Amino acid sequence: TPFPQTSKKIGDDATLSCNRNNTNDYVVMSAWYKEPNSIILLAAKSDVLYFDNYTKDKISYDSPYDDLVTTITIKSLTARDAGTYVCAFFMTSTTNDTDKVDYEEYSTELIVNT
Amino acid sequence: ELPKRDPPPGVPTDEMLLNVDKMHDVIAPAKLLEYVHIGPLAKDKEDKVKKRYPEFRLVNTGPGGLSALLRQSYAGTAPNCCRTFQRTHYWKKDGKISDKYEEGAVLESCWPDVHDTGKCDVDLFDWCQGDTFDRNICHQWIGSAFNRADRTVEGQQSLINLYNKMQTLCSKDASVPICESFLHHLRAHNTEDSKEMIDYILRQQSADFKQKYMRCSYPTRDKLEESLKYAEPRECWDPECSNANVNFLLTRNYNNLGLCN
Amino acid sequence: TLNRIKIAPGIADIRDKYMELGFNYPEYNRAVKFAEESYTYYYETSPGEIKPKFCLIDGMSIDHCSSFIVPEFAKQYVLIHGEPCSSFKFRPGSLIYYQNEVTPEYIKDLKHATDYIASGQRCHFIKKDYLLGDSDSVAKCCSKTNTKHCPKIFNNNYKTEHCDDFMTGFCRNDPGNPNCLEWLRAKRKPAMSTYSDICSKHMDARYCSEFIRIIRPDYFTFGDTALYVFCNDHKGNRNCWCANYPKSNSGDKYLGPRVCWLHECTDESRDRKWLYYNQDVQRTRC
Amino acid sequence: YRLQGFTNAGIVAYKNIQDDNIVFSPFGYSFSMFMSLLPASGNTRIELLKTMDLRKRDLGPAFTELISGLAKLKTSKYTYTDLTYQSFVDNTVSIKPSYYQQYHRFGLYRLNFRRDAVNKINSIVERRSGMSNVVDSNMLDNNTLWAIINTIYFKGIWQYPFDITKTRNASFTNKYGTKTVPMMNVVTKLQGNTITIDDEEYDMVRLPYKDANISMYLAIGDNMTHFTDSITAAKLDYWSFQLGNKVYNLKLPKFSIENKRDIKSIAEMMAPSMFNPDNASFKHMTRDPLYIYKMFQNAKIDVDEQGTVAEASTIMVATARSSPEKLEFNTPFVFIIRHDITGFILFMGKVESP
Ligand SMILES: *[C@@H]1O[C@H](CO)[C@@H](O[C@@H]2O[C@H](CO)[C@@H](O[C@@H]3O[C@H](CO[C@H]4O[C@H](CO)[C@@H](O)[C@H](O)[C@@H]4O)[C@@H](O)[C@H](O)[C@@H]3O)[C@H](O)[C@H]2NC(C)=O)[C@H](O)[C@H]1NC(C)=O
Ligand SMILES: *[C@@H]1O[C@H](CO[C@@H]2O[C@@H](C)[C@@H](O)[C@@H](O)[C@@H]2O)[C@@H](O[C@@H]2O[C@H](CO)[C@@H](O[C@@H]3O[C@H](CO)[C@@H](O)[C@H](O)[C@@H]3O)[C@H](O)[C@H]2NC(C)=O)[C@H](O)[C@H]1NC(C)=O
Ligand SMILES: *[C@@H]1O[C@H](CO)[C@@H](O[C@@H]2O[C@H](CO)[C@@H](O)[C@H](O)[C@H]2NC(C)=O)[C@H](O)[C@H]1NC(C)=O
Ligand SMILES: *[C@@H]1O[C@H](CO)[C@@H](O)[C@H](O)[C@H]1NC(C)=O
Repeated sequence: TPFPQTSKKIGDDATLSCNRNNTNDYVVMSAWYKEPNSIILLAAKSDVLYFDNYTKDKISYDSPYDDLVTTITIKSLTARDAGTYVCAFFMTSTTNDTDKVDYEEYSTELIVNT
Repeated sequence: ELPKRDPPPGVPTDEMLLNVDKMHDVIAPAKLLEYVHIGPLAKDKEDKVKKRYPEFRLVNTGPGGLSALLRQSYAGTAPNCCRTFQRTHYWKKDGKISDKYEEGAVLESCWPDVHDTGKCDVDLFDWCQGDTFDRNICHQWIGSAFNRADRTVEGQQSLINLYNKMQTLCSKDASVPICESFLHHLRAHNTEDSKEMIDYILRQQSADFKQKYMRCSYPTRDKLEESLKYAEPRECWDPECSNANVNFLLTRNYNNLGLCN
Repeated sequence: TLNRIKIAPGIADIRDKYMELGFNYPEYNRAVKFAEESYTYYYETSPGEIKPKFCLIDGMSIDHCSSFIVPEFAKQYVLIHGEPCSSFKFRPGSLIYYQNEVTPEYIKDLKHATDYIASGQRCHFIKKDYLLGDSDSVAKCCSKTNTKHCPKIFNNNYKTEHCDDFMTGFCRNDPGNPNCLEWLRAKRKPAMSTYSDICSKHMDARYCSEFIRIIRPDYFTFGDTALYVFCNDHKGNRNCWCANYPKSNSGDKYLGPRVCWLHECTDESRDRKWLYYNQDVQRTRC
Repeated sequence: YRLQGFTNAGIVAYKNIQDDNIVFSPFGYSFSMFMSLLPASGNTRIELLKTMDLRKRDLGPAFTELISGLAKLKTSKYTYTDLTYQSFVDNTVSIKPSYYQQYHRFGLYRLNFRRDAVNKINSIVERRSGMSNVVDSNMLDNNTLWAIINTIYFKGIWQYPFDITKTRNASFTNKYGTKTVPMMNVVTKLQGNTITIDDEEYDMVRLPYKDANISMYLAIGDNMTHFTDSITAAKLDYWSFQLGNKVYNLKLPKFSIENKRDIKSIAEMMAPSMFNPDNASFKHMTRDPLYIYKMFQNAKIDVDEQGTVAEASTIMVATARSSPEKLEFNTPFVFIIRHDITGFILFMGKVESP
């Protein structure tokens, strides 16, 4: 498991970030899910869409200007909030006109305990 | 043939009336992956801003050169950072470190509570082993013995490795001052029953330690019989061991021998 | 080229306007929907964002669209890249909405033909916290002299590490500030060391009593080091001589259970700041 | 990076509806057509890229525009629009590993259509949204191996509340003996004018929603099949531009309409290969030849004295039931629900009361 395993305490704003390997291709989609299926939030440039039961009050999006890094900060951490977070990059190539997309998924273990 | 309209005059806010120069008490204290904001920067000065801040990377926040500095590293060297608890950050200049900003000095910050994450247990162990031990720092360095709340795979491994590595030295010869601070902290630092150095090497020590570092606690056979005689005249440190400070007392011998009210 | 430069004001909003731009050819005649700005934005266009209908032409100062926000309200909004804007050079600040027959392809064709259209990007302001960019102000509002116009990262009752370095020296200058004690309550190593040094130099003040009260259950080492250093310089002190470096006999004895039977001092503890951990916690059960 | 053709596709789909009691959601139809591009490939991909004016390079920035528009639509608590999407693929279908690694969290679900093919789909849709009885037992068969569902919910509290007072109206034109519909009257300042589409007068007024950049545009005139045929995004923008503020004494009915519509033809002319089993090249999803049989739209709209509640469901299934096609009514008015910033059109149709 080369992915980092970050640990924090309850109430501390945990910051989880990803850097896309392919910086040349236009970023169409940033995504943050919790395994196995639930989707936490969706990001397109500066705009953010919330799925399931999630709002800006609970989990924020403090990377609106930077595209090379996607970052989520979770405030008021809870043992329920502790889990494995999947962070997804969807690029398309704007150089030519093709149908192939680029997908980059990175996992990160967020462990919260007293 | 053209309806012209001059744009309204621009009122500049605080978000644009800045320069990274003369902003150093805001850039230096920061955390990882946080966008602390500096004013617009020209393309020529950016390199300088990059050189002064190696842990920071310039990110093009907005138009007109509006950029922020994102911290992705903590380049804190052990012989400078953990040697002094005061230094949250230091500055290099002409090959010398300092605690005050200067023109051209390169910033180097430190991990938060770096002694709580165990980055320095390797270097601090080999620095103040003797002849340079500081009663301030290397005594507070053992505050982590019960304050390590890292709860991380690397951190716990570092803590256990440090425990064993220093237990080797405290087994060879207790007279090391760092080991003295260790047995000072060992009263309740790790739960209440995690101390057994009594029977490993401290069970059989040199005869000089009988007369120099454990006087009435580790006695000879005749003194062993005399110690328990009467009603605790040699139990705890009444007779002559009271003059000797309570530095190296066996933990089992501590509660047992030293319990005089 | 352009023959019909007709304008059409918006009955719904004076800002939104139309241009019935007719040209030399019947192919090039367009009802371009362009909207200027005359409002002053004391509110939010979208939650957390302000998007004035002004959009800077490439090669213009960022100040022009910072005016449309009241200076009091614009103390928190940072300008970033927005969606690309097409404008009218003759009337700068124009925002050409793409609709119906007019398209960015046609916009690019018109730009190539003549200089009536200028590129740029929409002014996108996002609300972050206040911005602290002057060395005096970071020293000011972390010390709580002016609890205004600075980010909560420096104004969270010292819940973070963003103003520990300066206030180490600030508290070295004067430990009497209650905000200094509030910062010390944050339980941070720089505060630990600076207060240990201050107490070692000056334990006589009451600033050390609350410090040792705060730190003792968690960290022993800083308090013990300060107590050891302070007594060395002032050995004959009327209160230091209990259970410390200057006892009656040679060396420094009575460090541990020997303090349990002590009655002349360390019974009605006037100030537990003169004693280490062993001299108090074990003392209570003795 | 535009969605003008995206909305124009739904507008065209609404135009071809030949009915008098119409309640249609262009946004749902456009969403289905636009987001069926992910499993599309080859001929069907170019057909779906031609129906909405989106070149191959512009694919992906258009998705940023769509998601940003969805976020902007969900920016308030008094009014909000929810958009949900689900897909169901037969277990005998072996979807591509890359497609599953990419879009399996965006509503993909696996089940065989031979056993209990409807109740599970209904439960899933009711879990992920607020629509129930969306799928009936006659809508899926053993042949079917693929199902698609899209759902739109709009709730908007009026910016200017409609005072509740006793008023009713009656109609006597035809098709009914006597029918009474509740009415109300409010005096308030609103933006409404008298514009001509093509030498035809029309009174059009905009009703806003509280804490929302959404509006409901009402047009009243004599021959409004002409008005329906003359609907574009540009025309609606022009009408909003021209309609200006004045004091109005507006009388409106508290109408509630339900609609079910077959979209097969009107979603079929521009995408012939999406329904033909011999040309449906959906290779980004699976290698096997999978095609789409039929599609159906269910719409509900309620206009009250406090706000509007609208629901829509677009379904891609095998077959379904039919709906009446001849419900004639006189003196109606056209309503259009439009977000001013994004330019999306969510619901439009006609009424029967006035
Ligand atoms: C989308 O529509 C939304 C409709 O609510 C807009 O968001 C809201 O917009 C208002 C202003 O239109 C924001 O500002 C508040 O508005 C009033 C100010 O009006 C009062 O004072 C003026 C005189 O100054 C007077 O004429 C009025 O009658 C009122 O007495 C006050 O409530 C507040 O002080 C505040 O300024 C709202 O904050 C805002 N709501 C939010 C953000 O939730 C939004 O602008 C529209 N988007 C557009 C047009 O792009
Ligand atoms: C409401 O208005 C529509 C459309 O408006 C009509 O068409 C314009 C181009 C002008 O001619 C307007 O004056 C006119 O109102 C009416 O539908 C249209 O009706 C006309 C007249 O019957 C139809 O024209 C016929 O069409 C075919 C050939 O295309 C032949 O039968 C005839 O030669 C004749 O040209 C026209 O097709 C039709 N358009 C449709 C159905 O989309 C509509 O009747 C009117 N309603 C009422 C109640 O008057
Ligand atoms: C991440 O990107 C790097 C940099 O492009 C990739 O490393 C190169 O990948 C190419 C792929 O054609 C290889 O030809 C090179 O030999 C690679 N170089 C090195 C130094 O490894 C890398 O493969 C990408 N992916 C990952 C998972 O790291
Ligand atoms: C994309 O198209 C460009 C056109 O210049 C071409 O140079 C490049 O090789 C293409 N890339 C791929 C992966 O086909």
